[PDB]
Amino acid sequence: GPTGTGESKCPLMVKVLDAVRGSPAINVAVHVFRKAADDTWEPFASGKTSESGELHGLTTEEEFVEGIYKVEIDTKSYWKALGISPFHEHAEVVFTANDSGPRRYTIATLLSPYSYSTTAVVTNPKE
Amino acid sequence: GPTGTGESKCPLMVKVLDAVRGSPAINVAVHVFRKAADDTWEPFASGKTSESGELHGLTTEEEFVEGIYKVEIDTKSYWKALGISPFHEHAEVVFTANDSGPRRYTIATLLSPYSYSTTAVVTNPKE
Amino acid sequence: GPTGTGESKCPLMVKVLDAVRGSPAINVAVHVFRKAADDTWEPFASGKTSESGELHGLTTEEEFVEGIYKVEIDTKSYWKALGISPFHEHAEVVFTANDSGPRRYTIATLLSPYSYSTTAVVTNPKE
Amino acid sequence: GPTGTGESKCPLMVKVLDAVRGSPAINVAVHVFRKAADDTWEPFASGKTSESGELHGLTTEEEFVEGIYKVEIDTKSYWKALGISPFHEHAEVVFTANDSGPRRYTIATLLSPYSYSTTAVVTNPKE
Repeated sequence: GPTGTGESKCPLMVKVLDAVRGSPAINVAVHVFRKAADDTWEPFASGKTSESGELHGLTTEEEFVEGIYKVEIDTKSYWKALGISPFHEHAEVVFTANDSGPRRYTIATLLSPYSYSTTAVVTNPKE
Repeated sequence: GPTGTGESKCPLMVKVLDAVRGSPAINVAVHVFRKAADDTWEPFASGKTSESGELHGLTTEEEFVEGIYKVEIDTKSYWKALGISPFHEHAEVVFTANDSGPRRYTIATLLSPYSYSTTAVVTNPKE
Repeated sequence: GPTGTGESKCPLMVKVLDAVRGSPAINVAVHVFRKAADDTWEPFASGKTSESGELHGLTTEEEFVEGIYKVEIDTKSYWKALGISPFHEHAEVVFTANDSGPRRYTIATLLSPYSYSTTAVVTNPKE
Repeated sequence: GPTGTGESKCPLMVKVLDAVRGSPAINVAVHVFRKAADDTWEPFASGKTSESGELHGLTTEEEFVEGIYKVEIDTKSYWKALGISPFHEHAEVVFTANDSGPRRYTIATLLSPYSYSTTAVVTNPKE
């Protein structure tokens, strides 16, 4: 499996599932951005989901400081490849990372052509 | 104001949506059961969703006494008629109704071939 | 039949539900943007959900031309007012509208503190 | 972590998530049934979700033959423990296992007090 700008202890993991085929959503492009000082989105990390529909190694604990992050999932390209016309241009998830709460962030997203559900699982101690 | 096997203030409404087509789920069979004194499921009401994906008139305030109800949605027939072999046999929703007085219940379900989401909206009579 | 910054045949409706309370999400701020010629997001319409968790009258058929729209839902304010610190900053829905003629769009979103599901219902004008 | 009536190659895995707390749903009771010849549900396996919100070792490949299965999740007890009043009595998932399709079944369910989403991921070659 590929990675990102941080194959180490994994503070941020992305998982994408397909609700039409009941499978991992493979080779979906994912871009991560950090909100900058000027209220702009700064490229942060990116990759393509693996065979298991996951993306790890996006970052390291050292680099993943408190701030606002955006995860963008290119859902439109995914459906087009399957020959299904989708509604959304992409799926976006925007959240604050706080040092206070748990330390590992899993963003899981379930895709259908006209709908998506996204959830966050935030946990401590490795897993 | 009650009636008795029709539709009061419309105490029980079912709404079904299709996440693949981005439309109401039309002509979906719905069966409702009530838990009997003997712990068995007794037939309570049935119908099919309309062109708007809604099912009203299942019951009346008078007939819809306190109890445990099961709303069964025939999702399998729905997908097969579209040419898709789905994962689930049906979607079932089981809940206690009216145990603190009469309420109006909306059961909304979003359908995908390998996934479904169901939510309830409960309100306190009067308009 | 069109108008121009009001509500046609009601081409754009937003509905927000609360999965924690089993009720409409009331007084939720919604902002809509349209992608400008210069690739920037231009303010298009705004409002707050009603007691039924709906927002109508954002636009008219005449004003709602072909384009890429972004519906931003202020979920964070909603949860904080309930005493809950949620995960997301907001929920955003991005879609191309009317690129094959005028359509009516319903954007329905179900909210949980760490999760949300969004679906679109698209219909072909006339009643 | 506990198991069931089959800690071996894992043909059926259950995962439960909490949408209010953004965590694994721990110590949730799960009962699995197989539809018998008389149209009755036969106890098949059971357990409690682990710290990661998962249940493995429910069965073995030898025992998991084609047929209709029901997974019942005691969601009501889970919310009561948290001091939250829930809508549903439990969450039920009913599906056919077919030797034809993929061989590993993951049933993932996301819980809120008034809503749940369930999806199936069906895959081949181990993971």
